[PDB]
Amino acid sequence: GAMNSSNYAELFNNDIKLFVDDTNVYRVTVHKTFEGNVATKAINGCIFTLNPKTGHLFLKIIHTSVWAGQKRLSQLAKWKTAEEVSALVRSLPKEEQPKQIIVTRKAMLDPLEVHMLDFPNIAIRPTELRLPFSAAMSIDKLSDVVMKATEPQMVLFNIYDDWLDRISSYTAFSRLTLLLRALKTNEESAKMILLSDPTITIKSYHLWPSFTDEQWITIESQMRDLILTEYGRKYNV
Amino acid sequence: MNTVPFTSAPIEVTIGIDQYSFNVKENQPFHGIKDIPIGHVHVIHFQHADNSSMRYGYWFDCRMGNFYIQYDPKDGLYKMMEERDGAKFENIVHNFKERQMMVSYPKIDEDDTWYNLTEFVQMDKIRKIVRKDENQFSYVDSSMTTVQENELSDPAHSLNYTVINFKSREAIRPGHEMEDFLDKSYYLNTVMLQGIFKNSSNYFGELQFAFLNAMFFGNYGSSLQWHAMIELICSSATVPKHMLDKLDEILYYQIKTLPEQYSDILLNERVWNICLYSSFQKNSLHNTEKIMENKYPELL
Ligand SMILES: Cc1ccccc1CC(N)=O
Repeated sequence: GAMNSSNYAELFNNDIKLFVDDTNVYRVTVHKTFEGNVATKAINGCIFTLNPKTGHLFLKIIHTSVWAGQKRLSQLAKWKTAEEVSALVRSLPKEEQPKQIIVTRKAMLDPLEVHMLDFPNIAIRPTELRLPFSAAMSIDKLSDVVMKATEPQMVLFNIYDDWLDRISSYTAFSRLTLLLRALKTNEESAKMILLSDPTITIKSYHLWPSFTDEQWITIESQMRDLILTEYGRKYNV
Repeated sequence: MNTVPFTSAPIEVTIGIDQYSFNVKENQPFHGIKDIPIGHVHVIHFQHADNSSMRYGYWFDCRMGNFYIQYDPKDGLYKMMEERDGAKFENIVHNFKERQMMVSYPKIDEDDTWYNLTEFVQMDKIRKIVRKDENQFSYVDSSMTTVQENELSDPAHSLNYTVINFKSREAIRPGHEMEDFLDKSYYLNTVMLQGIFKNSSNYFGELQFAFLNAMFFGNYGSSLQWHAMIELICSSATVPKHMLDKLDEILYYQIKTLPEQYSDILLNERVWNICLYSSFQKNSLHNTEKIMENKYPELL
């Protein structure tokens, strides 16, 4: 069934599962042509495939060459996503394949179902959550590796850094979704908060700053405040 | 012209014969139906006055034998039977006709409706969908489930329609996932037409038989099958031109004959809107699109 606030804790049990977000697969800038018409120019994208229990992020970079000479690219992007997710699963050892794949947008269901026909015991699920995974390209290292790619490329990151050494998966996913919700609603403010302090650094192989537990509490509070303010503004409440 | 005599009519029942229907009273002197056109299959069907549930009936072809109806008070239904003795049969019928105790198959000469609804329906194909090889005729009722439905309980009583499933390995070539899902022509033309049905006539025969079972018996699995076979053609970019023209004629007469008050349950909104307005063949069903618009504009 669909994943929602009621069955949220299921993300952190010991059944392997992956979220797949396709919101950054097909990315364009819209511009005017010499004649004054509008055209698109694609830029590199990525599939965001995340194990929420472990923090594994299989970031499949989608190079602009995959669109060359193709029509209906927004439609093709969904099928390319499903092709790449199926290929990831096939590459994985049997004991490392997911039992569920949760897609963040319902339009991924049929393409993934069709590409996963060879895996009838892998459940393809939608979700009622409004997850902020689109903001993944606001994470500097992730954006940088996508834009620099010259060919199709899979890059492997822990999106939780080593937080799991001190906190649970549930808490790590909550912190991740808060940071991403913040970056999505006001990227500039969010980034100011994370890097304001020159003494707090990001390890060479990590994505986020090396906050102590107490600094994380302050950071998380600052991020919550950012999000509620923007919300008032959005609705005049 | 052939005859289906009745032994008697012990219980009050509405009897249908093809698209016609007659009310018969309990123990009314009624001994059958005469003047049935030769050359087509036919269906004779029943709805008891006391149980508007379970419509049931028999598909038959009078070229294949002499058939009659007799009520069974133990099983509680009108049963079709075959009479092997040609002379015994002629004699029974002749007597009943002489006593003018038979209704006449009420065919208007101008009317091609039944031909148009059964053009490709062949008794031998019905008998493979409805498996009961001791009889030459086939029983169908409202409740019988299809094989495909059974996959998702009694095999002997199933409708063995050809299983169509758009998200299946049979439908989707490895490496052509998107292509085959968005353009079902290889499923239609290679898998179904060339492989399973052998020709478009057998495909149309099963489509027409599914519609008629849905219409006469409210058989839900039959309706599912009818719509699936329509959607497979409409979702195919490449269809022989003779098939498209014939499909338009087939569906026109099905939509024409459908009871106006059943269009709610018998017509699937998504399939018809996708077929008439989004699919590859949105522009290939002019007659069907025109009768749907002027009769069921609500559904669309
Ligand atoms: C992607 C990744 C991240 C952290 C640890 C291990 C991996 C490799 C894998 N999951 O196959």
